[PDB]
Amino acid sequence: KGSEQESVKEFLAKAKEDFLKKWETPSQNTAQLDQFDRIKTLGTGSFGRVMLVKHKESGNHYAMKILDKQKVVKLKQIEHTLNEKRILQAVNFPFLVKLEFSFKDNSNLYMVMEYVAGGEMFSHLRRIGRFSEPHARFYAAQIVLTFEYLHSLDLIYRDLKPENLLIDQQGYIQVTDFGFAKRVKGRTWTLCGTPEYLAPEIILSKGYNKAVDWWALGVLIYEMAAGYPPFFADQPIQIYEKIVSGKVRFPSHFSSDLKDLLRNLLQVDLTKRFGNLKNGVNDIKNHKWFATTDWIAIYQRKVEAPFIPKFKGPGDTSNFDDYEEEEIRVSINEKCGKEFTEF
Amino acid sequence: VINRFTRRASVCAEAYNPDEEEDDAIHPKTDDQRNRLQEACKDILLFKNLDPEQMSQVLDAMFEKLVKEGEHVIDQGDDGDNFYVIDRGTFDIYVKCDGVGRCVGNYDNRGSFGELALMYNTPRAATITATSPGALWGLDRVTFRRIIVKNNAKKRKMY
Ligand SMILES: Nc1ncnc2c1ncn2[C@@H]1O[C@H](COP(=O)(O)OP(=O)(O)NP(=O)(O)O)[C@@H](O)[C@H]1O
Ligand SMILES: [Mn+2]
Repeated sequence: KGSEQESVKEFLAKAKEDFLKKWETPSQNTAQLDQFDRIKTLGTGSFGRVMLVKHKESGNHYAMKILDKQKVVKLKQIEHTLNEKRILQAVNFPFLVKLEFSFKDNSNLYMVMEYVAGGEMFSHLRRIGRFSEPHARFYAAQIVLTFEYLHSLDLIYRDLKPENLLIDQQGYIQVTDFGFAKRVKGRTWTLCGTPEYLAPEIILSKGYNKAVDWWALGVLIYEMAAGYPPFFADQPIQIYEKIVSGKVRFPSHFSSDLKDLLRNLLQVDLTKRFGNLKNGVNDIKNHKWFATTDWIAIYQRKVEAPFIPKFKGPGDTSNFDDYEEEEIRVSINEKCGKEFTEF
Repeated sequence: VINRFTRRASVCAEAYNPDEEEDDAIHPKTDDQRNRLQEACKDILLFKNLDPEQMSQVLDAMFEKLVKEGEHVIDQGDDGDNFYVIDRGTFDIYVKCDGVGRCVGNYDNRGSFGELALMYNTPRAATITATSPGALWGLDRVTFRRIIVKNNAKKRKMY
């Protein structure tokens, strides 16, 4: 079995031709603010927040990420911002969250994503303590296939962590937050991500590639299976010291194959890290730990999730913590409009 | 085992990719004071991994910051993009926060802060008012990143 169960060469050929196409030709102002009821703030970011919303005329719920152009501009992370929109609206994958439309006004940038009432894997992982290798592996096979997808288009997600992983109505992952998603020809530099997930090549300004997403994979699988992240401490600097040192310990319950597959994923020498060798992602699909995985089924979502969140009906905002609702008003004066003309 | 949990935010530095020109062609060594940095840095992360080449070019990148007294080098809340180092003088530490705003430390002709702004921008963790007159050493994040990045792009990799 392994990487020979599913034949994916022709698929990634069309997928690439379909992505180059949508990327070069987006869509602008496909909606309006005054068309959505700001139900509740699902999550707060750095430049804004994602609020649950309901279209007045459709009565439909969506997740709305809001971004303060000025702040974006203020912080100079204006490029990723545009990339997040354009790249997201350009991809299609079973485990990739979908965008419905977008638009802008005098103060903000609006991205309207489908709503995933399931919540962040983080909410459940933290509540359930830690998952069984089976359960953890189930989510992993999904990232491995999305990373394969995304990377073949020459894209780097750059931000894997439980927090950005939505569990939908069937128990499947919906990757959200394309804030660091960038297209890469050979390598990139921007130091970015989430502390406990940053690879050693990013922390030290060493130029990196699609191999930092694979490193994040080894961390994710770890935190899912162990309960806590492999590298943790009070000071993030205390975290970066450890990531760099690279030394890690494994829960005594961690099976022997999980320990083998993480030693190759959390490999400091990127010319030795799994997913970045000659056979690429296949080494991962043929690792002993992924011995019981049915890739074709996994892809078609034809496998019963080991866990499905409690789901009531339309608008259920319980799987999500609560957040300080802080009203948002547009403006009579446009700010930094020429610096977002693409949106 | 372990602990310390709670939803984690995303860190992000400014966008950057060299490939441009590389013009250019160094502050006053102060020599005696020089040893102070090369010693107060042998503990810093982004410094410990550096090459002597990168180290050298890095010491000079740091400018000289002056402050009399009742002065505030770093206000708790500020974005800040500079890494500082006490050279002379005395400074107190007001962790002004939690609800109130007490005091919590004393820096004196030793001790450095802001190591976390050399990587990306982030909220200053505490106000550091000067009990000086004293002289500090600062280093811009940008000034720093360019030094390291420009140097690492030259390195040949295995594709
Ligand atoms: N499609 C979605 N459906 C439901 N909830 C969502 C969706 N997209 C985002 N969220 C939630 O909103 C939170 C914040 O969105 P996010 O895009 O991650 O903010 P951010 O600006 O990227 N901040 P950060 O994640 O730290 O970089 C997420 O962690 C989810 O809980
Ligand atoms: Mn983000």
